[PDB]
Amino acid sequence: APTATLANGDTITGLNAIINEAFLGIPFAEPPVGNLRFKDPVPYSGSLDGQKFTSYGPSCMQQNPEGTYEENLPKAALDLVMQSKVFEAVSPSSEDCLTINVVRPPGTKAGANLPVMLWIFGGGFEVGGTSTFPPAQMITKSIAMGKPIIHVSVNYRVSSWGFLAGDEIKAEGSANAGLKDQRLGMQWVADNIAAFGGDPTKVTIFGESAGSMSVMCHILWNDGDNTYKGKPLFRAGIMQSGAMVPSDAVDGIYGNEIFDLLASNAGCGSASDKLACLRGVSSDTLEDATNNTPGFLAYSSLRLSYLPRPDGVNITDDMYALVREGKYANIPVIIGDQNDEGTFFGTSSLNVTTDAQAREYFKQSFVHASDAEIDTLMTAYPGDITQGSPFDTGILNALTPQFKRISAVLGDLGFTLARRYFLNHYTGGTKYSFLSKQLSGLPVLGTFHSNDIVFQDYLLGSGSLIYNNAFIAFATDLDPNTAGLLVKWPEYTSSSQSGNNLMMINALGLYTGKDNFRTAGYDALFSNPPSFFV
Ligand SMILES: *[C@@H]1O[C@H](CO)[C@@H](O[C@@H]2O[C@H](CO)[C@@H](O)[C@H](O)[C@H]2NC(C)=O)[C@H](O)[C@H]1NC(C)=O
Ligand SMILES: *S(=O)(=O)CCCCCCCCCCCC
Ligand SMILES: *S(=O)(=O)CCCCCCCCCCCC
Ligand SMILES: *[C@@H]1O[C@H](CO)[C@@H](O)[C@H](O)[C@H]1NC(C)=O
Ligand SMILES: [Ca+2]
Ligand SMILES: [Ca+2]
Repeated sequence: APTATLANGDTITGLNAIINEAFLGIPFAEPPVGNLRFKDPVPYSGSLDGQKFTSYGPSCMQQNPEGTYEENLPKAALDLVMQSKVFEAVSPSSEDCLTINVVRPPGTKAGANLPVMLWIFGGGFEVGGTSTFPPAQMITKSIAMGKPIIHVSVNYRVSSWGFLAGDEIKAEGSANAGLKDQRLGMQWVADNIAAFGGDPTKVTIFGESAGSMSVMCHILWNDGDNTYKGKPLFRAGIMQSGAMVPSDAVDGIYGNEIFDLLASNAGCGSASDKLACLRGVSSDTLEDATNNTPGFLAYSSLRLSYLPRPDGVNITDDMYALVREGKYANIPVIIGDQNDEGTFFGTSSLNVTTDAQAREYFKQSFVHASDAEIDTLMTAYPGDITQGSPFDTGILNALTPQFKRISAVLGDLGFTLARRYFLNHYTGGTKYSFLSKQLSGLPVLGTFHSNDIVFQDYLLGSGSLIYNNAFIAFATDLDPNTAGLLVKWPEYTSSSQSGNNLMMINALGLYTGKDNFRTAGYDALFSNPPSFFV
């Protein structure tokens, strides 16, 4: 029923979901299999003429989040579930996974020129797929707002498949493959979205957690040059939990350590050219080898095995330096956080219970930090349980004497204070920032990471006003205030500005606040950002 004629004259068919029209599973690149493994994506050559695109394709290979070189119950249990024939059926993955999805309001036609919202999924740069993020809620609300948009989602390679690093990858020019996947998708949107009814000049990119940091990397890509065929690939971006990535170069110490471990795991330890050896192992072997490197829920936690790393070519330097140096696209942006980002991640080191153990965990996590720096971090983030995350919970949630403390650090460095740093330096365009406390009172976790996905794609809640409405108005008019919410959203210029600069969300609704919390931690962490890089 629904139809579109692509740029190359190919005419495809979609699905009429009644409440929207969807074209799912459209291939945008040649399958990154065999010798194309770990390499930049290759534009899709082929004919889609006469093809129907009515279901999501498989996601790229996924990493066991509890994966690790050690052996334990959580790992064994997860692999059990993961390789189960039922899981493989309801949730299929493959190395051939580079597909793109387009979902629009019913009745949309070529030339409608609707604003486009390109979604980049999260998942710690190690798991993830586009199928788990329904556009229906965002789409329906846009229609009801008189501000219809087109939702575009793109599959990208995660884990070893898309973020392998080291000297060989570096020498080959194959760094950040997964980010290049997202980049190609953008180019595809620029070339073909008009046929679906969208306006290529009105693309807003957005993502959550790893997807959010990805948006940041796109702002920083090619020193800020975001053009394609003489025109920018996007007019704005929305960052849901996550700013710059605090990581060393692709051929740094941890990037190389991981590469070597994976190579040994695959049985390529003796190879002169480990990279070509890795291209030759079967998918199974490669999957096994990767699940034997640390996953993000394992003890290593947020000191990720796979993530974006500066390569000196597309991400030319330390990402914090690129922001201080002004090497970014000049676009209006929305960037926010959930109050307790680190509590889910803090559950990974619950065998750390004394300050002595905390000091060593931090020392293991941040190899570049000096003792004095570690001392400052531990003064700035005290053992006092009433000081940790879930914030403002007093003596509650004391899983261990160090849980709330570790959770406070991880969340701040990884997301919340990192956002403040960006905001205090970015002069590219108008800035709007939010902080959600929607789930205050939720035991153990508080307003934890990714809860915004629920209220954006699944359930309706006070937060949806921001996650759908406010985000829709921004994608359409470049100002969230066009949404007509009762609380006006103030522009953010600096964390030192007088007057409220944060949109805030609680269980009942919205209100405004100041982004002046935990200044001691901010300087402990950001006086010299590279001291805390992974
Ligand atoms: C908490 O558990 C972790 C994970 O098992 C311990 O770290 C492992 O310890 C073994 C034995 O010393 C090492 O061979 C592994 O390399 C460690 N794993 C990682 C991922 O580093 C850690 O020592 C425990 N911490 C405490 C304070 O008991
Ligand atoms: S992150 O780990 O990438 C996002 C994880 C979100 C998982 C939520 C788990 C919540 C457990 C309690 C649910 C109560 C309904
Ligand atoms: S999200 O997809 O739920 C989580 C994204 C994790 C990003 C981690 C980036 C590295 C953080 C380093 C500081 C903590 C050691
Ligand atoms: C990466 O950098 C090189 C050098 O600037 C450039 O030719 C190439 O087009 C960039 N790749 C992407 C995907 O932008
Ligand atoms: Ca090596
Ligand atoms: Ca500039």
